[PDB]
Amino acid sequence: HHVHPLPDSVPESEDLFAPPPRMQGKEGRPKPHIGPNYESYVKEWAKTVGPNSDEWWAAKARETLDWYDDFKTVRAGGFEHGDVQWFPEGTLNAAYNCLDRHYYKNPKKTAIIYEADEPSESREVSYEELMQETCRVANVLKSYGVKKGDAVSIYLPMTWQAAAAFLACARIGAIHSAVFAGFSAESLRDRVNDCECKVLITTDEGRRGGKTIATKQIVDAALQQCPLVENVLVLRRTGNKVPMTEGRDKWWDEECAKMPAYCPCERMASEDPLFILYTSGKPKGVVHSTAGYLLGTALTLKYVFDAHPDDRFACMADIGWITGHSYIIYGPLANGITTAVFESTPVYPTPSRYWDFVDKWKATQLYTAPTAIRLLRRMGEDHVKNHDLSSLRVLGSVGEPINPEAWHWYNDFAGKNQCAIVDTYWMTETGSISIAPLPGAISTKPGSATFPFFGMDVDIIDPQTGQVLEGNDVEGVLVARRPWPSIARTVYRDHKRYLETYMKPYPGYFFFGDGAARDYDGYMWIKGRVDDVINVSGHRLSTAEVESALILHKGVAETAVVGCADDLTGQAVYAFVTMKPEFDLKATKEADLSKELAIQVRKVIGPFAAPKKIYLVSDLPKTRSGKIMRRVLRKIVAGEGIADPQIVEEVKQKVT
Amino acid sequence: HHVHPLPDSVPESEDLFAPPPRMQGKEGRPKPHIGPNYESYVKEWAKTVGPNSDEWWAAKARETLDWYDDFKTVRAGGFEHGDVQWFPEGTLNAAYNCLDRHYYKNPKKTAIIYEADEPSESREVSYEELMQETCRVANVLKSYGVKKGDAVSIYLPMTWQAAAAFLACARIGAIHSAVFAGFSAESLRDRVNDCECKVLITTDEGRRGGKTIATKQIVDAALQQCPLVENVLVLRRTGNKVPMTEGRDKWWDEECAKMPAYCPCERMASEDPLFILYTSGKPKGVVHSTAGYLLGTALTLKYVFDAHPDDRFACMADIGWITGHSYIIYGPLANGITTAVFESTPVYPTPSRYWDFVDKWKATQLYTAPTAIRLLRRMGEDHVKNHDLSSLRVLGSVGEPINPEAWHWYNDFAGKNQCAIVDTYWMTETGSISIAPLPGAISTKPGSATFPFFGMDVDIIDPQTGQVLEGNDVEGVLVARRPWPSIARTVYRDHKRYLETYMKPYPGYFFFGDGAARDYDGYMWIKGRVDDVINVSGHRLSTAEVESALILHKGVAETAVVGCADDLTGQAVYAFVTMKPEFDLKATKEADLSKELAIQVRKVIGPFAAPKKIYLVSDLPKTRSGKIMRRVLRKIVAGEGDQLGDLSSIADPQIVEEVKQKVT
Amino acid sequence: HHVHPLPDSVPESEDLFAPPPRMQGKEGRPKPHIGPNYESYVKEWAKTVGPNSDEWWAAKARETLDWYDDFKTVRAGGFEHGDVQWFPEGTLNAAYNCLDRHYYKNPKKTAIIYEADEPSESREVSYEELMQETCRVANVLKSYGVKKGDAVSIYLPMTWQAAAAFLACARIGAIHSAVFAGFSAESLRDRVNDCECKVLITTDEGRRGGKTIATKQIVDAALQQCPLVENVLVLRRTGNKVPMTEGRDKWWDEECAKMPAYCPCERMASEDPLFILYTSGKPKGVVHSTAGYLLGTALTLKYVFDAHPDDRFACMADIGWITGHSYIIYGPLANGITTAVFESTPVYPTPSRYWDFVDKWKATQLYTAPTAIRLLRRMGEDHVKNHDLSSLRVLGSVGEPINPEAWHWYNDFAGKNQCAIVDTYWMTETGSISIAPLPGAISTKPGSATFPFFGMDVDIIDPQTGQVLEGNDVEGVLVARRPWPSIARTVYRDHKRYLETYMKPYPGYFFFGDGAARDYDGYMWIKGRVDDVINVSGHRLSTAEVESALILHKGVAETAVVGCADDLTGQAVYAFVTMKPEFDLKATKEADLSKELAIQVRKVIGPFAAPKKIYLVSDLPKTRSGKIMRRVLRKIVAGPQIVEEVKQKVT
Ligand SMILES: Nc1ncnc2c1ncn2[C@@H]1O[C@H](COP(=O)(O)OC2CC2)[C@@H](O)[C@H]1O
Ligand SMILES: Nc1ncnc2c1ncn2[C@@H]1O[C@H](COP(=O)(O)OC2CC2)[C@@H](O)[C@H]1O
Repeated sequence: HHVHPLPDSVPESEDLFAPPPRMQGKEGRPKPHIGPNYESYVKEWAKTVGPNSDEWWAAKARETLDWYDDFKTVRAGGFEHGDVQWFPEGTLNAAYNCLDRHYYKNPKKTAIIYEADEPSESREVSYEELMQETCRVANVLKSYGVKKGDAVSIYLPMTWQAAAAFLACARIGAIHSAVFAGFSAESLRDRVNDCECKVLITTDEGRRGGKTIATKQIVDAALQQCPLVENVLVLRRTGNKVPMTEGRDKWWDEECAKMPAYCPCERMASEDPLFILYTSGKPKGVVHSTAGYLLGTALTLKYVFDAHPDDRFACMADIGWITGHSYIIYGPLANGITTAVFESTPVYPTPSRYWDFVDKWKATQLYTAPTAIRLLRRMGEDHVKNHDLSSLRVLGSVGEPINPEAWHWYNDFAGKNQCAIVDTYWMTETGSISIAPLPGAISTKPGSATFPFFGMDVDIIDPQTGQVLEGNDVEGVLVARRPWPSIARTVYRDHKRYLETYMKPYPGYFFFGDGAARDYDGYMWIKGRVDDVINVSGHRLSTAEVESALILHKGVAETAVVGCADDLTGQAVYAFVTMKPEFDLKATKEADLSKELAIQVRKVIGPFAAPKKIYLVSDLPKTRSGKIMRRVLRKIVAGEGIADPQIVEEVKQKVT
Repeated sequence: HHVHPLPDSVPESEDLFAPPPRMQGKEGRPKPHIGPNYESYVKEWAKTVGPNSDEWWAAKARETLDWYDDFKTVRAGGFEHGDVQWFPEGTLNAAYNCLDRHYYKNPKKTAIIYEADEPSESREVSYEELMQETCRVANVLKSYGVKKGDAVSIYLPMTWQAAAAFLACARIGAIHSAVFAGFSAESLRDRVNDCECKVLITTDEGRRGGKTIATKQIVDAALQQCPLVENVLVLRRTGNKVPMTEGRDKWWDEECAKMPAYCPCERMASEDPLFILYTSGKPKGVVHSTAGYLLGTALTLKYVFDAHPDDRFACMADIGWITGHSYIIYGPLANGITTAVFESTPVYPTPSRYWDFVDKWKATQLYTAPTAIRLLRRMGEDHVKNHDLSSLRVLGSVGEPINPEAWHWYNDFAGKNQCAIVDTYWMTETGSISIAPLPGAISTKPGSATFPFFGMDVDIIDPQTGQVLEGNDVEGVLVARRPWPSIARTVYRDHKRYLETYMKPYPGYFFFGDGAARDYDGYMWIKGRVDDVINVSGHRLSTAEVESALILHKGVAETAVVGCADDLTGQAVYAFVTMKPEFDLKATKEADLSKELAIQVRKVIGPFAAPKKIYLVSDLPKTRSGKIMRRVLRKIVAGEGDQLGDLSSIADPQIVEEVKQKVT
Repeated sequence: HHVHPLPDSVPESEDLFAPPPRMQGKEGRPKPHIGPNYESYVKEWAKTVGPNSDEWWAAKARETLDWYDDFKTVRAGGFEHGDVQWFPEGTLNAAYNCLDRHYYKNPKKTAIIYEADEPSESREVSYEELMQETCRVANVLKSYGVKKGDAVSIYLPMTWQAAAAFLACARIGAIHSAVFAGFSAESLRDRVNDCECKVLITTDEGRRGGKTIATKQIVDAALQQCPLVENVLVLRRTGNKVPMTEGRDKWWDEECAKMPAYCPCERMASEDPLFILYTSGKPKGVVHSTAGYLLGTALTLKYVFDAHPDDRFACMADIGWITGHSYIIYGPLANGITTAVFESTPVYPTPSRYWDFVDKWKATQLYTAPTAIRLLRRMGEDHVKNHDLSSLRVLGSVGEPINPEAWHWYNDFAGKNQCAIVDTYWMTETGSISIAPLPGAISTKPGSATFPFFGMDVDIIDPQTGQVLEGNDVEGVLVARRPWPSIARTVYRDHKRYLETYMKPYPGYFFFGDGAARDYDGYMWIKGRVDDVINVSGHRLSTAEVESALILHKGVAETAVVGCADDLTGQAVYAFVTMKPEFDLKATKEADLSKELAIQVRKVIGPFAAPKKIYLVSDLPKTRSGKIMRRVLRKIVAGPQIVEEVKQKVT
């Protein structure tokens, strides 16, 4: 076979992990909605794609959501000009489907488990409390003149009120634009100005990992260049002395005390914009409609994680990420279950924090990024070994390919080999999970996204010819043939960039921008960004298979390989390797470590995949979501031309 | 028994007035919807409360109102945090339920009987005319940029166009804030600024009691401190020269002439705010939603007054009062009947005006306040005795406890002992009538509100312990157990004050602020405000029983007793008595009359209730709705005159100076 | 008989044209919705009028349109106070019924045949393309802050994007106010200021008949006196170097490139205003609601022209005219057929342009004005004789009474005596066609509108007594007894003028302002405006019969007769006659020609109708819609370059 699984230390015959007993309906656990085998997944999946799927999507839309006005058409439009339409005639409100309809049925059921930065301050927020807080904020926004269609910037840390600020905007038909708390004043400025918002919601200070986020300090600097912002709502999170501008700035609690605890729901057309979300050139504000996005997040959350009514979904991401949008707030609350708002880091107070949380609340699912798993892997298994963690049934990975080493560490310790691992592939532009194994039906492989989700008709294209590589054992670029409900509708006031980025390069398709491969079993392998691909002497090297090989060597915590122009091979491979903090870098020779890694790569991939130069760095350039910034490293090693900015100075200094 | 009826001259066994013949389906009168006995009221009432009442309330809302979008949930929310919800998902429009759907069935039926200040200028306003006037005003407001959710101030006298200005706001989804015509410039300013309205509706002048109300003069003075008001629509009521500011002020007739006579109805969510109404500390803007309030006003009117399609309802109150909101405009027009807009006073041209009106239009119900009833008692029965008044079937009282003396004068002369008397207890914050006898089912008692209305689950609480006084013959503070559709939703931009006033003092309940008593027959007695109670040597005195005792003495027209701290008795009783203007002044010594009143109180209540000092004054401090301002007298008779409020919009503000001068 | 047909050279017994074979269901043509005789038209019409007609109107509204929310009441209000209501409770969107529901059914079906000024640049615009363009413009408007109820001025030539600009406004609930491209800056200014619009849509330049319309040049002059206009969207139609005002003016293509190709449809109540249209004293902004107007245009287009799904409707009018509003955009697109946007004149490149167009696209109906018919009649029959034109089934005339001479030229050459001729009478204030023959059921007469459309119960009133002239063979002023769905709802911010013009003069009726006559056959004859009537010695002379008489004399191309105060006859007749440019007036003495025309009128009408003085002019004062401006001539004999010529001759 030509397409090979990501390098792993386990033999392939022992590397097929079928759904465990917890995902089989045993141990008193809920039977999965999809099961018990791969055919059972395809039987349902094939109903959701092709030109005969309209009846299926219409039925699901009416089952999943509560509509004020029914729709007549199911789908319309296409990629060509960016006129995607789903359920155009229907009306609904997101805050109603995420709050009201569950409050009316069981008001005391916990909507949010608020895990505070300090574990002792954690508490449960019922649907009643969240609904009342949401309605108060909505009335405050109306009193500020916020109208349906106006943009509202949210600059909030991971306190539970962030969901109230999200859903308050959705309740009145406003368009919220959430920005990671802790972004620089310049980054926040650009996103406030691009959405042309007149109202901004923030805190006095944020608390993550025992560190203070000077939110109001940053907002003041940014708004010195944001003339359109007239009202700033400041949530009193810490109570520390922070500057306040009289007239413009008002306290969250004081404003909400003047407002009623109920607010009517604005009846939104399906294609009314629900939110703007800028991704970390110019800031790209991905715009999502209402009904399609909500339906997508609801069904993926229900099917990709096998959600059941009493479950407690624990997504540890930040709401500044689409993962937080879709699988902390909208997805979980749409289905009417409990969701987790994690305010701290995975290592505060100690690297046992994740597992202290899981056993404290009896979390039934855990959702996080590969970068977090690698962080916990390099801290020691003592922090996980002595935990129960039996409430869990599904563990999810999102943001990047998951190295088989991290995959196993996730599977072995967090799941105790009794949880299904769902490597969920998707994008901010996809709205909901696009490719992931259904935990109760699909047998997994370390690092494989497996098979596409409902409504996702994906294929592999030759990047040069542009034609479909039919069959298995093929490698190329991933594309989608048909629109899906939760697909992004535009880029805010830059629809030209929306079409040129995803619709022009391969006409007739959606262009994810990812290299993909379909091995001989039909499993989809998403091996990294197309821009990250390295072509050594006519050999397409993907960063996932190379980095997966490097982590197989003892002591390695994280790696990142980029491409640079080479005299002989056209393009050569350069590697950045982060060793575990408890490595004896003095005992193992630096040059010897490079040779050991080089031979390691040669053994599992091929002679061509060996790095030509290796760089030792304390950490890698990373976004706030956890993605490795390979483009940044690539330009640095080329001479032409976000979590910890100090890594940039270290990388360029080590370049010489 | 411990709980005793309000002082009356009739024994209790001869003081129970069963439903009269007119309310029995006889004398060619419509058979009541509820009857014939008390059991028939309980059988239906029990469907409206308890955990099985959604089935009843859902049916009534859908049968009573026309909805643009149906609702899914019946009720939700509660008192605790002030998130009351009724029919959340439904959409509707008030102006549609009060105008359009009746215009479509019989456009020529009289919607408003306009009783002008001068009787000769009275005329009938059909539903067609009222709808066209409303749609024109709505289009004028739309042309001013008024959007759904915007506030509009109404400063209009009791001319028939006032209903058009109300329903025009409701038609476009705006929130009208009506202020009594004649309020001082300072009082109007504060209410115009508090609702943050940008448009003001007013007249050039108002006409009541043959005197000119310089409305536009007052509006001009107030608007120098109301910067948010950009457009003022002036109704030409008298036509006298009044200042007009070009651009800001434009004439009603001219503006409406540029607009079509139909306007689309904004589809309002059930919980969208319908109106703000400031009640006479800081101005308290009581906010009401749409569907709950509309349903409440409609059902109370249909059941408390036994409304039938052809009836002609005559509420003489002013639209600046919640009684006018609910039982002049919204209540009556929703039910599709005729309602009265009375522009004059009860004594202009003469104290026979009320009864001339009833016999001219053949009014079938009359609704007014005790202050007006006592006033007519004090003018002479020659002005009422020689009237027919046989069209009437139900007489209503609202605003304060009804004195057994006034109740009888109401029953004897206005009704000729052939009308059922409905003592309707409620508040601006309740939206619709809370406690009242159903005329065709309940036998009344002088001064008793009798039994609570549908959807009202009320109880008696000990004000200290906070526990329910179960059973009969109990006395305490009135509370409600469950929300009711028409309950106020908030105080405009002061939801904290809303919760602290009605929801915090007795958590889990609504606190009316009224002392109440449930006698041994189950009848409820609302004996006055809790703030007005006087505790003489640990004995709780309610202002109703004391003033009812005083009114039992011949010659008494009106009284008002307040409390003052006493060294020995803790609190002592002080009385303010307004005797008829033609009493034996100078002939009967002031000191001689004071002793007679004190002994009368000692004879019917007890020695502790005897006033220690009595003050004779020409009138009492009163609001424009007719409530006696006992807080003013209490603070004045306690040396707190410097700490009084904005007593400028009082019915007669000069009476305040008389009380403080009469300090000794 | 007292009521006589308009002067024609054909005998009356040879002047009744029954539905031709193409309109009878033969030759592979669709069965007409109404047929085959007059009784079939009356049988259906009686359901649409009277106090039991709600059942019919409810069914049509629900079958014809797609509603977001259903209605309960059918009709309400009346003429008295101007509170007409139709389907008050229902919601819908015009852009949805004209674009979305057809895009969802067949996106590639051609919505607009765009006939460019140069024939070689013509192309088909599919429903998909038109919908995408509309949604982009709608999103551009929303980004400008345009809200439901805001007015938007449209100053666009006859390029296909004009429909996109119309429907974009309708999509978001805005009220579009279209103004003829080429109107002076003063006329544009007055109409822009009266609607208080915040946004204006125009082109850099327009092209009609090979000439440049400096649209943006005119806009600049007008906006120097239009304070409320903040944003101007300029469509690059020609691309010529034109001034642009930074900030205020932005390009259509550039703005639309920033927007998605879909936009949600605003859910409009039936009586929400759809558009303002000023008619060419002070400018009169006629306002139309949504559901009534849309339903009216749909049914008249379906029945007056016997529209069928695959038909290709060719209305050559301009969208600045109500004919363009109702029977270029709304009518056809609502019914989901193909419509024509004709950008040129009927004589560019040659007077065969109309007929070259018909055979190129195989148009199934043609709709135009008498002013266009008369122009081509005087250009030579060689340009029409040698064309196929067999795709046509119905030819329509609109704007003014159709002279029997032009009527025959229409039927003889353009129709080849195989098309039904529909003389459609209505006004901007009626919304849709009021009186017209149903082509598959009614036998026509040259110059007669025949019978009123469904829902139109019209009558004749004696202009003096004010009483109804019941029966046939009656002549007077035309009025309507009951409101009809598409009736105009008001005049923008002048409901007083609206009531005084149409509702006050004859209370209880709608006053069209036209002299009318109902002959012994029940046929209705619209003989001209009441203001144009001439009372010679107590004889009511209508301009149609007098001008029809003048056109019966050979060499006459167009005429216009006005009234004059006379000492003896009370009112005297003055005639303005336009002879063909290739007439040798130098050979024929002026006085000789006048006597021949004067006697001609004496022969066909009577001695009293003879003009007292006849004036020879190259052309007549005309609007852009084609109506003859008789008021101009009337005051001229008392105390666009044609005005200078007319005043000099009478001296
Ligand atoms: N399961 C996965 N396997 C391999 N690669 C993955 C996977 N999930 C994400 N990615 C990478 O992250 C981008 C998305 O990031 P984004 O923040 O836009 O959306 C985030 C996902 C919510 C993908 O385009 C790709 O490059
Ligand atoms: N039948 C009654 N018996 C005894 N007291 C009554 C009665 N009606 C009103 N009140 C007093 O008036 C306040 C409300 O006045 P408001 O103007 O807000 O509402 C007015 C009533 C529409 C009550 O709280 C109470 O103190």
